[PDB]
Amino acid sequence: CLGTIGPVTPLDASDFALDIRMPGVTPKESDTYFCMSMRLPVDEEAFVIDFKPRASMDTVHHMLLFGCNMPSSTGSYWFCDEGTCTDKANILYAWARNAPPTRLPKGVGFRVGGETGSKYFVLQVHYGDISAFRDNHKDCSGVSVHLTRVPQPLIAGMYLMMSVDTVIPPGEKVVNADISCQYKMYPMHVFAYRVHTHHLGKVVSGYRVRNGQWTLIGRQNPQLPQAFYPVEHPVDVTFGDILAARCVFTGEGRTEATHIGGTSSDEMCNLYIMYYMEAKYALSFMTCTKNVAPDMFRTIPAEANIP
Ligand SMILES: [Cu+2]
Ligand SMILES: [Cu+2]
Ligand code: NA
Ligand code: NA
Ligand code: NA
Ligand code: NA
Ligand code: NI
Repeated sequence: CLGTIGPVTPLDASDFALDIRMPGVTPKESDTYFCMSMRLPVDEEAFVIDFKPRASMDTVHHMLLFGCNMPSSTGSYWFCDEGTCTDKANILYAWARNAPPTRLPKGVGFRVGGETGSKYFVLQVHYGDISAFRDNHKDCSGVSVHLTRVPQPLIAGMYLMMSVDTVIPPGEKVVNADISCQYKMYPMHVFAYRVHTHHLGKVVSGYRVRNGQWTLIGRQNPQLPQAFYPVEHPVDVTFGDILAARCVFTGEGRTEATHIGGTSSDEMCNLYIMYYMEAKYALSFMTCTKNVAPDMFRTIPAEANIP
């Protein structure tokens, strides 16, 4: 816990570290999601060029940091059952125990603040085993974020791919959630990926399709720590390519149909593609919910079907 010196640490003339911590929380039941927000100190446009995790190695499972203009609650801390942000939450950072977080390359920063950038950070901390709190303890875990107002030559962004209409029948052995959009912006370069799914998902796979050629971006089992994993060969996606993604679900162990939604008993098929772009061509966020080329999913690498 910080104390009398507050959450802002000045680094030089135009740099500062902003500590985003929990306000000394104490959970009640096993598996709890706490969320809290931080207005940015600056109104001027700024660049998040670094994150440092400040979490206890014996109690925290995962951490998530978002940028949005309308956080879910105004309270000091809240339960993320009430969601994270009313508007679209732009994910900036993830932390996992078993997955050592990769760093942002130098000259690459998330554009925040200003006219159009995010006005708030929302921190989400998952406390798995509460039995690690023999007493009240009072926990102030969170993220330290490096801000600079020096324009970065490369701007980081997120290309989010998600399913909306996926319906998983009870006991059905395999249900695919296919997603596809054509890319219509300037080149992006993918360097990290994150997959998200609930308890029913078996595998999530992301590709770039160019002239009918499937180029792997990320392939992960979603039941493993859902951190940001680095891409092996850095992939460029350019005007004309089709981004395709498939989550493989199963309906086994369910009495009723499962669809896409917020609750634990609902499902999700998310692939977060963290890219970078030349600052002057850059846009911070892109989204695909469509499946514009379903016929294309015929020539999908078989590897995207087996676990
Ligand atoms: Cu977790
Ligand atoms: Cu979810
Ligand atoms: Na730093
Ligand atoms: Na939630
Ligand atoms: Na919208
Ligand atoms: Na189940
Ligand atoms: Ni390139």
